[PDB]
Amino acid sequence: TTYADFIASGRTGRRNAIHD
Amino acid sequence: SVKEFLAKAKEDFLKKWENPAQNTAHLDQFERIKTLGTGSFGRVMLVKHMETGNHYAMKILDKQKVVKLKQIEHTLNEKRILQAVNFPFLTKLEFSFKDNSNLYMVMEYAPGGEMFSHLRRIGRFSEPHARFYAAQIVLTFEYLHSLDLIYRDLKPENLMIDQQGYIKVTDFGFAKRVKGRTWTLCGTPEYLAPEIILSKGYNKAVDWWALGVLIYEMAAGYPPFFADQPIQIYEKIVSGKVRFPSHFSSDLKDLLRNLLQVDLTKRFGNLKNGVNDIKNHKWFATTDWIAIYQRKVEAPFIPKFKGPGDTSNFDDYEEEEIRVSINEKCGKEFSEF
Ligand SMILES: NC[C@H](c1ccc(Cl)cc1)c1ccc(-c2cn[nH]c2)cc1
Repeated sequence: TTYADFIASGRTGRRNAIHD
Repeated sequence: SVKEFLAKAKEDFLKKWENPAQNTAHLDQFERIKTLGTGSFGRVMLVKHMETGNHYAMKILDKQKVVKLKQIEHTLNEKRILQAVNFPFLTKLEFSFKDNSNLYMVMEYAPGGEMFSHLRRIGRFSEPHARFYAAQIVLTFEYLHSLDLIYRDLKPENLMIDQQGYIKVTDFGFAKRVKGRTWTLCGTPEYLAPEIILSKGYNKAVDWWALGVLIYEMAAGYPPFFADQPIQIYEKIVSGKVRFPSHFSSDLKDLLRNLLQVDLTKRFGNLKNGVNDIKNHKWFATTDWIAIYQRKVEAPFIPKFKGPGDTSNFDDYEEEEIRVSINEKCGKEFSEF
């Protein structure tokens, strides 16, 4: 499921802003 | 009349924009209690103002680290904007000041914690719950955009819950006062408009795209474009495809199709009728906008209260010293702060 793929991903924690 | 409130708000803002408040307190006036979050060039602390006993959130920026990260102009934007603005769902800048080592911004403390924390734990929000928060963002952007401000970092990580269960938008590190286009590649990967990814000049429309992502993520429990690496996410965002969970209502799907629209001429919020396309959408039909502004409508969730300086809705971080060098760092760079 899409939920399970998200929860297994490395991007469920606080996400950093991008920059240079 | 929205128009009249906004005209008056712009008069209030410009006065403070053209003559920004400066050096309105000092470190020793505050008791430092706990770190509420920590990151690259700065952290945020719960502090107590000793002369009043009021609790505030104090953001501390290491001037040398801001320089290294090329965030000087963006940091001066943050403070100049925050001291000038005034809106119920923005965190009020009460004081600002600097010393040899650091920049300080003292804001109202929101004891309910980050939307991020609650969204992740609960898994997802019901559509009414999500709609309640979304309305407050819709009004905040209406306010900010009327002042020619672009916000540029909407996400659950940057939305605080107050004691009454209403939102405070915080983190104005990338906020900018621009009439026309701007080009900076900034924001958070999941939330970037196609424009930004494709190095186009862009405008406030990127904020309304970011609203679409937020609403989706609030209602689904995960964002519309995710992957393990940023590049994979950007490929999804530019593709022009989005799947909605079967539980998404017809109206929700339709709001999001119009918000997450790669075509600027069709993106809601960016059309001839402006923000009212959003405000008058069927999904918001139950929304009483004035009642939301007056914070008269009941929160679908009210945080656990345990005193004035309770930090239990925030995570724990290692406490690190606030050290003040005997030598002034980066004096010229931050002269106007
Ligand atoms: N991104 C919000 C920032 C923060 C949170 C967590 C981490 Cl790890 C780093 C930075 C933050 C900003 C403002 C406030 C706050 C709370 N009440 N008033 C302001 C808390 C956290």
